[PDB]
Amino acid sequence: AKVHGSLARAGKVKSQTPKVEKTEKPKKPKGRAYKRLLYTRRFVNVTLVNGKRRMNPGPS
Amino acid sequence: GKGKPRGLNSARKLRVHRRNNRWAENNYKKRLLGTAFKSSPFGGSSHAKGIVLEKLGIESKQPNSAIRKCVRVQLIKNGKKVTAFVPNDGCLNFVDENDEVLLAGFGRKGKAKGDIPGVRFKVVKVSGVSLLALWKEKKEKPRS
Amino acid sequence: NTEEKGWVPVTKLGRLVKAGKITTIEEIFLHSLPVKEFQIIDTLLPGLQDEVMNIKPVQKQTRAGQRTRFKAVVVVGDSNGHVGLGIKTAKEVAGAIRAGIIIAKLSVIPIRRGYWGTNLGQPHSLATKTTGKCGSVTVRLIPAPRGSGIVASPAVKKLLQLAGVEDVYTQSNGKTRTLENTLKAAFVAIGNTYGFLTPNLWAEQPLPVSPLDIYSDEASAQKKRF
Amino acid sequence: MENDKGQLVELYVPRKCSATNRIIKADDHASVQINVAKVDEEGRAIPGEYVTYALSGYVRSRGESDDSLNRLAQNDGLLKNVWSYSR
Amino acid sequence: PRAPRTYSKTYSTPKRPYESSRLDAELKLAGEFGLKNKKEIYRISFQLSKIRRAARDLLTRDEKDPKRLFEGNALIRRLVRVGVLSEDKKKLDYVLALKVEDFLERRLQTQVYKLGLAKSVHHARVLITQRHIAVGKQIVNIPSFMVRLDSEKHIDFAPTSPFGGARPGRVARRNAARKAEASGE
RNA sequence: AUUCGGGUCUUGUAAUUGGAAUGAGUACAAUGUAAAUACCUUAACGAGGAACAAUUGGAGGGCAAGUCUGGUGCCAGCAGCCGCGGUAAUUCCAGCUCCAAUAGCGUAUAUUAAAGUUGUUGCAGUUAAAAAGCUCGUAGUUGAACUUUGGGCCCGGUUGGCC
RNA sequence: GACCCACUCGGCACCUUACGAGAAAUCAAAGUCUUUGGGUUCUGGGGGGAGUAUGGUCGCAAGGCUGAAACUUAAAGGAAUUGACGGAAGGUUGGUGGAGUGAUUUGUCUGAUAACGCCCUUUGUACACA
Repeated sequence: AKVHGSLARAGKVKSQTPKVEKTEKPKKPKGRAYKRLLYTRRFVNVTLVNGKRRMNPGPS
Repeated sequence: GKGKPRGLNSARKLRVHRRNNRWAENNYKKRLLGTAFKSSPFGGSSHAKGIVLEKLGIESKQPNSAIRKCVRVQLIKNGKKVTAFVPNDGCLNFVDENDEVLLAGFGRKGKAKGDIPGVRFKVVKVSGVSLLALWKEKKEKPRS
Repeated sequence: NTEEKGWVPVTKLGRLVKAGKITTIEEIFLHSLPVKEFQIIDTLLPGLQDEVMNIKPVQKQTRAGQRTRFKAVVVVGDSNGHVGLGIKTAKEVAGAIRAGIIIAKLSVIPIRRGYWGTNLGQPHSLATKTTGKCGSVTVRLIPAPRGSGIVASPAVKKLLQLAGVEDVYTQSNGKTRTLENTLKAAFVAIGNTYGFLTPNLWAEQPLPVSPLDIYSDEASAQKKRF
Repeated sequence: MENDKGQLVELYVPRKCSATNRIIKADDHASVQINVAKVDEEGRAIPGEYVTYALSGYVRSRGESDDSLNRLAQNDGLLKNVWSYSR
Repeated sequence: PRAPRTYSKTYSTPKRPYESSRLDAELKLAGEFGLKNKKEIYRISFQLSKIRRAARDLLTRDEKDPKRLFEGNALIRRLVRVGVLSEDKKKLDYVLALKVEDFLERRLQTQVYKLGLAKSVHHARVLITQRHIAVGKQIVNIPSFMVRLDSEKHIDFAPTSPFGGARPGRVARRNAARKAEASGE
């Protein structure tokens, strides 16, 4: 195939997109604590309607 | 009796037939003929380090219509003319004409990655820094 | 409101089930009496739960444009030792599923589960090496020792967990990706367990008398005006 | 068909065939059970009592079930001659 | 060069990594017993696996065989001294059955909770990994352990560190000295 | 269980808050050692948040987790495979939240398993690749049955239960 | 000598079943195979590249026989099914039940009865935005 091409657009999208920053938050407790936290949110109560459950619910 | 000889004292014909009929599969052929070492761009090694030649604008196949932005590279060891894709968004402006870059293969082992004709290698490092580190703003490229 | 339950015992088994003459399914299994109504095996043993398995669409080109339908493979079972596989196809999904469950309930089959080698309390594995076929897919079921688990594909594994087969090895041949064939093969295999003479079954029993003849005058197809 | 300590497990003991002794099974609908009533002097049927015969599905499919039934009932003793053992 | 110090890995990864049945069930164990990783579970299932295959290899040979007897009695007695298998089923066919739950029960992380005093299993783990508690005179600082039956009644707080005796600690030193007593000049 | 007494266990959510226990780390001493460094010890110190902060890959399907929010508009790119992008992207770029493994993960090339896709156990050869035009024929492979069973007499070890 | 009747061996094939086998179409053998061993010669391993190049060997020649790789691709095919098409031939839809491993078909049909309550049929198809 052809070698010539429009290389001027190399990194078009990476540049023009808006460069905002990360939000700081409360610290995620790591290791065994994280596992505990996972266990709690899963095996307590809250799930979606029907038999199936969504672990990451979208707000709607 | 199902084609092959089930004789007790006929091991010869069994082993010989198998040895004749092993020549079919990929791995057996690639190993015993010595095809990795004789032929092919790399010398049967994972990563081959190379210079460059020029930047390209590869016309991609249907249906995936785009331009891929690869590089023609001449290697150090054999010094064969090779084509090699450059990963991530942007990142062709990092590399220039003449520059020490360490290449890696795609994954598929020979032949095209996906939609890129002729190109069977990606990159890893440029000036010994990693493209992945540069794309993600971690490390800095040296001027020389 | 203006509702009523309405069992409607058509055929000769319905009346028997309603009256409560036959308590277990063992009699049915013995005499091979074909279960037409799905409500027979339901109230006969309430412990018979359920399960789904897989849903795939099946299409149909036509004059106007294109018809589409949904096939549902519904395997149902219970952890003692009875299972059913019910394949069904309909235009609605729920309608496909319900009908599939009905079909699965209709055609239930028991499993002759035994031991690996030693004799102990409670059977766990299959009695023999059984195999079932359907198209290219031949599924084989090999007996395994205690606490070995169900070493198989996720679908076949589920089918076996439903039955209450705790420990069993499996293999397969052909293009196993299709569950249409594979689960049918598994069903055929678990079915052929009872169609295999072990030495303990050579002890010839007297042939039990058919229960249909015992209660023919009492509960059967009566005339009845209104 | 038992466990170690007595207690007979293995639910449902299958029906053996009368003709070939192959196991007739749960799903198989081609199989048949013939019931023959017990006659005596003073004529008449005498209900309650039956000489039973379980014919298999295969035997019926193949189409030599008749011959088998002629054999089976004879050795019980309700056919003078009829079916010769020899051929 | 001298002879090598031999080595071999204790964990054994599963075949299929993303499966709905396994990931949900195994994480419950981790949440109950308070296991930090899945690696620990896999280790326990690897030891158990080895025991299982050994038992199977014992059972393929005939009864009243020299190999089957000796090895059986020692395997069974090992499983008894650790306390996984109780006295009722000392038959060799029962060790094939078994389960991972029993093994995790027998770990010293939870045996402190099963005794009591440590309130939560997580708290017990913390106590263990922070140099408190002891099997007898010998202090232990590792959650995973396998308590060897006789050791059960001797489990208590160590002589060093509080609860057992000795000094208070760091925080209490700061409260008693740097805060409480330091108010008066 | 005197049903109208107060709080042990709490299922989770809450920068609302009060103490408690430590290590990582700094180090008197001692030990350790050919002599040190470490380890093991342990005086004197050293947790409450940008503190002493854990990441690495993913979030269409395969494969576990998103039809959430803005930019881009077959362009840049992602994509092992199928395929996404022509201006509402559950696949791109970011951010929110979630999932995996977790002081460890990803990427290459080689290789083992799955591959009963080398097949002796254990493949296929009518039509999918494959039976050689057919016959002879040397090596090679394989090749009918038939050439002493039975009967006893004792001696006598091993299994399990009344003894 | 011929024919008829009954039996007989050796084939030429045929007609009906499906016991079994096969993914199917179909098969008295392609059966007696995961319940995977009667003996034994020959050939194949995704498709293109290529029955090409190179080498030998055979032949007066044409060609035969033996017979690759690099490179390239995510298919290629086989069977059957619904439509669609033909410059081929003739003149609507579920319920339950069968026929099938399904796609589906039968019903909803030759002009009775596996069914019970421009249009069509059969065949050909490498098309299936037809």
